[PDB]
Amino acid sequence: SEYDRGVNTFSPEGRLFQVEYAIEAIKLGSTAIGIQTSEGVCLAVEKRITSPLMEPSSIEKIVEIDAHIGCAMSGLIADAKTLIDKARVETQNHWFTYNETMTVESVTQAVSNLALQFGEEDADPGAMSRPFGVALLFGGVDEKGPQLFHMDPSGTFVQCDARAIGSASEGAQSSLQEVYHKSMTLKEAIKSSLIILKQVMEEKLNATNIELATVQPGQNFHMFTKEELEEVIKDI
Amino acid sequence: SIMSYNGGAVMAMKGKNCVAIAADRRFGIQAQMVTTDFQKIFPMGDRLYIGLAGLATDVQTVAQRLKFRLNLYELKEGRQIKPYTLMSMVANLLYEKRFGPYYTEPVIAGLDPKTFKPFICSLDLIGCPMVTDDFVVSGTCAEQMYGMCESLWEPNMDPDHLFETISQAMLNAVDRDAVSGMGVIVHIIEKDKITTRTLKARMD
Amino acid sequence: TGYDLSASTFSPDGRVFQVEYAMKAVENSSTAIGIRCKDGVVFGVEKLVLSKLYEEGSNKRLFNVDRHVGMAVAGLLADARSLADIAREEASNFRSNFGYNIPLKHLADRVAMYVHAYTLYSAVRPFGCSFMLGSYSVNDGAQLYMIDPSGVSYGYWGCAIGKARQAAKTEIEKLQMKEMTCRDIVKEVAKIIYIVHDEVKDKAFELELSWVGELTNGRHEIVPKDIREEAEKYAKESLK
Amino acid sequence: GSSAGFDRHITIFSPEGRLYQVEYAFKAINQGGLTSVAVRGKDCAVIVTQKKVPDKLLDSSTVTHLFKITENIGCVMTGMTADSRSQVQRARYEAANWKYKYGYEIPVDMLCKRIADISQVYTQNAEMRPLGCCMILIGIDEEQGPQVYKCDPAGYYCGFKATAAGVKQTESTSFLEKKVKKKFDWTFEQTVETAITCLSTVLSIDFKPSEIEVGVVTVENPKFRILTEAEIDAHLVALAER
Amino acid sequence: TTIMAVQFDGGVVLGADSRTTTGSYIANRVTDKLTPIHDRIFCCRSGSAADTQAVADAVTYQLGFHSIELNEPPLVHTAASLFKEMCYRYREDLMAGIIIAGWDPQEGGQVYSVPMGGMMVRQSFAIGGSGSSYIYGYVDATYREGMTKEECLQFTANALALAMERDGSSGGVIRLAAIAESGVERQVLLGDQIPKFAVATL
Amino acid sequence: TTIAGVVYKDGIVLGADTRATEGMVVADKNCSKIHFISPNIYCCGAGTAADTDMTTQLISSNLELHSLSTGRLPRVVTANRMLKQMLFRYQGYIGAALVLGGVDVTGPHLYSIYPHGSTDKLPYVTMGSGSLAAMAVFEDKFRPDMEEEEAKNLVSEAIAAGIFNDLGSGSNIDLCVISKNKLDFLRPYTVPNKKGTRLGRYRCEKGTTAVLTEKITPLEI
Amino acid sequence: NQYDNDVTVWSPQGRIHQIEYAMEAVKQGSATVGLKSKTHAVLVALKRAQSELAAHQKKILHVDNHIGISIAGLTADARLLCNFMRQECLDSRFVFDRPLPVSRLVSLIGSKTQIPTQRYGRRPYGVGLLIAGYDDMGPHIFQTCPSANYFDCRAMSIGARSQSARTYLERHMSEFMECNLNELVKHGLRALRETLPAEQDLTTKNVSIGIVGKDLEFTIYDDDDVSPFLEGLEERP
Amino acid sequence: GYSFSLTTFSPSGKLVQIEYALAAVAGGAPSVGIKAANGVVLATEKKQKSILYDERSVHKVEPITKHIGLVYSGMGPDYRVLVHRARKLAQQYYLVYQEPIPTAQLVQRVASVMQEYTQSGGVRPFGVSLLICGWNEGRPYLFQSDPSGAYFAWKATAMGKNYVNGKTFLEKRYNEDLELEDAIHTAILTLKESFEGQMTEDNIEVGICNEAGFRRLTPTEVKDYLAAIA
Ligand SMILES: *C(=O)[C@]1([C@@H](O)[C@@H]2C=CCCC2)NC(=O)[C@@H]2CCO[C@@]21C
Ligand SMILES: *C(=O)[C@]1([C@@H](O)[C@@H]2C=CCCC2)NC(=O)[C@@H]2CCO[C@@]21C
Repeated sequence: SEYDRGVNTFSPEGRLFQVEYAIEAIKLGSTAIGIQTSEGVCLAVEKRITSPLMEPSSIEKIVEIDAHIGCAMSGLIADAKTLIDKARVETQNHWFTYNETMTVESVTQAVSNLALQFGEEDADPGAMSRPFGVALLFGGVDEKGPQLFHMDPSGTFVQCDARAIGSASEGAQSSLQEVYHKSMTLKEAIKSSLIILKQVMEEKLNATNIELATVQPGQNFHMFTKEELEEVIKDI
Repeated sequence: SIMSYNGGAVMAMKGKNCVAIAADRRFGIQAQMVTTDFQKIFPMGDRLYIGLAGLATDVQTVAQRLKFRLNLYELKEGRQIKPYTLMSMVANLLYEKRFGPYYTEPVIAGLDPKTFKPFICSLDLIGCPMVTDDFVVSGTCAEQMYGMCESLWEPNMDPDHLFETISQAMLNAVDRDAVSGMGVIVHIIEKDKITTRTLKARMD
Repeated sequence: TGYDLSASTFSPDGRVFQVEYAMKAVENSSTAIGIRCKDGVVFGVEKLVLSKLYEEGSNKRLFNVDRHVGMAVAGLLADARSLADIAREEASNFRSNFGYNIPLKHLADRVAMYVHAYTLYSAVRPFGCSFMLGSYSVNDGAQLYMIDPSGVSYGYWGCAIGKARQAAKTEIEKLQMKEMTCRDIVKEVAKIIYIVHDEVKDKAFELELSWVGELTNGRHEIVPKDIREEAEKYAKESLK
Repeated sequence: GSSAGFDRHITIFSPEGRLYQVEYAFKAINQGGLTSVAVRGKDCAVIVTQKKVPDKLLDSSTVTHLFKITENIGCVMTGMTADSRSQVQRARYEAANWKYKYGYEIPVDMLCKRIADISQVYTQNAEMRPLGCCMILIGIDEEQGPQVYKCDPAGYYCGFKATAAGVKQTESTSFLEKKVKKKFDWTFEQTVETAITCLSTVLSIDFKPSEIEVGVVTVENPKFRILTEAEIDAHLVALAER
Repeated sequence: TTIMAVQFDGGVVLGADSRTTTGSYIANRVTDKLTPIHDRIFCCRSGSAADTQAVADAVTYQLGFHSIELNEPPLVHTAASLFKEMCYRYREDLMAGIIIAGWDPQEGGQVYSVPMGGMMVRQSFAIGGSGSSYIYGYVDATYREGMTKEECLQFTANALALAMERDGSSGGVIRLAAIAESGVERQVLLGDQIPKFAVATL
Repeated sequence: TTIAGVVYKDGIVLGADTRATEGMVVADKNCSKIHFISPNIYCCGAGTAADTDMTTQLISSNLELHSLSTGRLPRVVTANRMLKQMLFRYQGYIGAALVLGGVDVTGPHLYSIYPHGSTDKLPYVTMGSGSLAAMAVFEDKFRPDMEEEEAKNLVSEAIAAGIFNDLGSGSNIDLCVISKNKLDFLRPYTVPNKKGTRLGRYRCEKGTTAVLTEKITPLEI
Repeated sequence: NQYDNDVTVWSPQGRIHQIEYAMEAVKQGSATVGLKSKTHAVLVALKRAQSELAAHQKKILHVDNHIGISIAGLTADARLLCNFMRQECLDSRFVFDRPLPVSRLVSLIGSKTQIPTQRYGRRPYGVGLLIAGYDDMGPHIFQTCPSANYFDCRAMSIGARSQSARTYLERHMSEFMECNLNELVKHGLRALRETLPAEQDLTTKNVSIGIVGKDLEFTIYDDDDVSPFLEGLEERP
Repeated sequence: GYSFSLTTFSPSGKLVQIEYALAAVAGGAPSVGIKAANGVVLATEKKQKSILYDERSVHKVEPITKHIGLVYSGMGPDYRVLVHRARKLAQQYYLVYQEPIPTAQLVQRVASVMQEYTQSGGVRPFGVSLLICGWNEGRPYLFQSDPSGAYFAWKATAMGKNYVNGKTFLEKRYNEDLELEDAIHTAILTLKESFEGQMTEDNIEVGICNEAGFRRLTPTEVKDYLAAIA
């Protein structure tokens, strides 16, 4: 049966069942890769296009949180829209109150506070019934430099140097282990991430089935156009 | 006074097996006349009528809410409402707004739907019912109507004499009030017919 | 069959098994004792130390509910603390409304009703604690009441709660406590505590003592250290 | 005795139209092992209950099932002790509120009706259980005389000439039926004698003044009274010299 | 209105006038301003008739419930505290000056004053109302310690009569109550029972 | 308005006038100011007519509910408590001044209830604008334990004093006699005022009124 | 099992299985040690994350100028409790202009944590806490369990394989009261080293320190700041 | 409280809790109602278990207004709840319309109350059926309301134990030109058809509605009628 247990039930091993099941939902999504360098943050994701009749330009796996912060998402993409709206509202409220930009860590923390706010009773109307089935990669530039953060449905957020999320995370993570060093340039990071994404994708990597974005000091959030993408793809 | 903002006069009179209800026709904002065909007498049944005097917005509001309640009553009960029951319903509606009053005073005139006995009553600002065997008046020219009705009314009048009496009373009373007039309409309610007449009046 | 999963369910023979399981929770706890004499009340707790890393005064099982009222608990300590807060709030409200210190019988009745409210519904769980309330005043004298997880409150001359309650009661019945003084009662309480303790299963323990009477001017307090150590000496001598 | 669903776990109907949880609540009254008898007379009403103090460490004053609802209404509770205390508190509140709202003392029958109305809600709503207690009320009504009323966990309430509650209710009912059929308009002494004799006979115990509690109400003194040990001993020595 | 309470060894004596006024018209001329709150506890009400009646009824309800739950006779201080709580909480809405007098086994006979605003003070004698102003010097000159019940009754009657002579809002009959352990005794003084004081004539 | 009430040896006599005014004009000449509460309790009302009407109806319904529940005859103190608690709740914004008279198992009871929630239990009471004129008659001629006819004459005299000396009171005199054995609701009891005879016939003849439009609708029976 | 899914259900043995399952969450987490001298209080935390790129997760949090906490178990519950504690201390400063005593804060935490264990459809807080504080009564180390029970400790370790650390601490606890700051911190570091598998060692990356004392606000030493303390630490046996 | 329904639909399309409530109704004490030309008679059996029961305490025949009366079969506490609801509803109607409520209107409102408990959260249906008598517009009315919330208009009917046999008896003995005394005799005969023991004036309860109103018969009157029947 499905309703023997409540949503806030612990396992005999000490884990919330619903969170574990949502983390398993994370494994069914597309592969996103994030690399942090002293020159900025690179985010690359794969569009999982099922039909030739689908227009790939309506698949938004990378969004702009603010001019200095972008997000890459994996899993149940419809669930991610609430978190992203919260993040955008938080950054704009911070600008309104303090006349400055938010740090990436604060945005990640604000979004992570929503993650375990689910239940059935003793909760206000309009509360959530289940966890979120999304993993998020936040990339931005603040006074501490280029920052990359990872968030999973449990509410845990960490800071990472290089990170892969999605279905092919384990192999992609091993490859990132092999290729990451602290002195990488952003061009090298972009090339390395595209090499790994090509390795893990079940399709053939062309300029319409992937997304790439960068955040650099001084330059805003940039989504690569098709022409720049082809320029990078030529080397691979 | 907020009652005198739009003016208006309604009167009901009792006969022998008949009732009569008369009203003025002016709609105006204080001293300016806007229209001369404003409805102040509404049918609440085949032989039952209600006349409303006072603020025109409350007149229309009260008529529409009363029809709401009456229609629901007649659907649930499968009967036609008796005049006394309608009096109680109107009193309840008006007293629900005791501290935010509707600025209207109603008169009810009708015949009992089974025994065909005349009924007339009046209600004040908040719903104290007044049942009379002679006549009831309401509006800005109430004193004038009282004088005319006390002088002219006789018991056991046939429909024609009742029409003459109520017509004379209304005409001569509204001729002495500035914010009332511009025509008079009379309804004579009998067992077998309703007769509606418009009177030749002063339009100044 | 699932006749024992809710507090809003009777069994075919007329029992609420959830309250009985809460009582089982109380029976696993270490023993607390209360003895009443004409001039006061004395409370003694066997407090097991589960590690040497714990400070002296950790996991107190004796509380001050009002300046004249003291509380000795057994069972689940978190439930006991929440109940202590409920009792404190009851006493405060009584003083703010009626203007004097709450009588102990009234306080016990109010707290017992609050405890009973948790034995009726599926939405809440019964309390896993039992406790004793003790007080002294000139008008009312010395009072000792006990409350169990079902909500029953009774007045006692000597009471014991926890794992070794029966043996402790046997020992308490050997005292003519009505014509004793609070000083003698402290030594007898310590002696009984040392008798009922099982060194083989339970390793080590502290003795927690408190009292309320005319000796303390109707104020509930911890027994002074010298009296406590003298009583412990008497108890250890008696065990040979 | 069929079942379908959760009809033995919550207060819903069984295929035969029964409520099993109410019947189990009736079973709960017998847990406690006590018996009470109430008898009505010409000018008096008497309640006699069994008093058991297993511990000599118990303060005997606090072990009581006789309670005072108002100055003129008294009750004896049978069954689960905490539930009984809850119902006593509810009854006291209702009587006080009646006096505040209507300006005169509550009749006994109306108080029993209010308590039984409260009990009915527990048999219709599924999230709460019934209370495992029975309530017997005695009073004097200045138009009808002595009044003895009883309410049970099902929501039934009734007025009686004599009644019993507890473990030995059926035997006590038989004894009292025989006594009432041979009708003597009972004096105060005869009423107390009848109650004490019923309890003794059905329990097979010769009572000591400390083993019973007696509570009386009379037309001459309408206030609810609890008898001291000396008065009970007077009645017992009179019963023995018979 | 004129209300008074005096404490003697073993009890209290309360006294009041019997006039209700709506302006300059006497609506009730035999009113009872002494209210039994409990068996041995009474209140004298001053101010708004409706407000004082409502407060007295609420306190009677609360005190009866309290006494049933505790199985004890109530204390006079408890009744004064309930009055103080209600009068302080609704001080913006209520016009009520109360005197609470009574006997309890623990403290004996007690007199408490709850003026408008909701303060509570224990006094050996208390006076209140609009006529109380005219007898302040008389009670200060005549009060002595260790009076008996009969002397207290005479003293209260004299003061109330003096107040009723000079105040247009006080008059009628004098209502007296003596509260002790043995119970309550109530008296009415009317006509020639009311003490007379000679009027100056030229 | 003049309303009055006395206690006599066997019960209650209540009296009232029958005039209702809107300002200084007479609106109703046959108003009934004695309201039914229970078969043994009646009420005389003064003040705001709608407030009096609605308050008495509400309390009458509540008392009927109470009597159905208890199976006993209602008591006047219950009505008194209900009315004064309701009126105190509204802080004097319900303008009802009431005389409450009944006979219960404890005897004849008469109360005066004021719009702010104040109550007085008295052997004779008057309320209204003509209250002082009635109270003069009561203070001059009242004796305790009167017979029914003496009490009826006294209440009639007090209402008449209100009628002839107050501008807000007039018309007829209504009475209600309540004992344990009977109830007498006497409308009208005396008629002190009548309308003079008319001396002229104001030509009422057909065709005097000029008509512009006419519509006749036949109704089916 | 019908007794192990709800926090409102008692077992026939007199236990609540959900609370024990919640304590398992603390047992799974990374290990932390806490100890106090007569003047200072030290929290040593073993930071770790999933991978080497993933920076070691934050275990020591700042609550107030006189209070800090270490975490074991569910991090989101830990942040909920941290925010509650911060607000309570701020309210105390707003109303009374003084710091909140540490024992009263632990009492408030225990009150907060007990409520969910009595209500249907709620869960315990799957977090174990170690609180270091300084107030007018000296330095304090407190332990908080998911069962809503709290303890006042001389020293304490919680987390995975923390029994070995507790053994080490019991052996050496008589010294702690008379130590200076560096000696106390080194004692804590040795105890924390007792939990690592025999190959692993203590580096500047996986160790966080938190210190409070008579004249020092709560400080978190991470990275290069911990090099002064890791110096002069003998190799494991 | 529970926010979900305890009465749901079965695969065959039945609301089985309502059927089990009807089973509770069919086990209760017999009730009879007859509509005469000049009145209505409601009769019930109150056979107490013991002589210790005081017969004047609880009544199964109750007045709702001056002209409306009630009787029941099933579970008594639920009957008391419904009686309180009906009296309140009649008082609300009187407060609004200044008229005593018609019998059909009362039946419809009470049946709405009974329907609410077949669909609301956390409750069971009422285990009682009701017979309602009234006099409106110079005409007598008799109605039956069942646990589901459905109401029927009857000339004569029976409820409770052996109600099918009572129905056949009433079919054979009913007539349009019955006057109230004949109707009372017929109702007592219907009750006798299913009675154990001797019928006395204290183990049956009768109430009548005529132009004067609804009233409950005193034991003396019932003794007179029982002497006439025997
Ligand atoms: C007295 O203060 C007074 C009384 O009417 C009133 C009567 C009932 C008991 C409380 C006191 N209150 C008043 O408002 C008038 C004016 C002055 O004194 C009054 C007579
Ligand atoms: C009497 O007080 C009076 C009447 O309208 C009276 C009020 C209550 C019952 C119905 C009729 N109330 C008034 O406002 C006028 C002014 C003086 O007396 C009135 C006629």
